[PDB]
This record gives sequence, C-alpha cells and structure tokens, in this order.
Amino acid sequence: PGPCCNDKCVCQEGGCKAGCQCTSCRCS
Ligand SMILES: [Cd+2]
Ligand SMILES: [Cd+2]
Ligand SMILES: [Cd+2]
Repeated sequence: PGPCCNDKCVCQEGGCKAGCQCTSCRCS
C-alpha cells in the first residue's frame, strides 16, 4: 500500500501516515 511520504513530506504538519519511509522528517 502507499505510505505517507511516497511523494510528499507531510511531517511538518500532519499529512504523514503510519508508514514513514521518508527519513526527511523526524517521524519515529
Ligand atoms: Cd517525511
Ligand atoms: Cd511520512
Ligand atoms: Cd513523518
């Protein structure tokens, strides 16, 4: 399935999801 940052870093706000592969944020 598609996680959150597959084409969008949404950590700066709340667009991410329960599958942050993007390490550009500070999800976990
Ligand atoms: Cd991100
Ligand atoms: Cd994310
Ligand atoms: Cd995130």
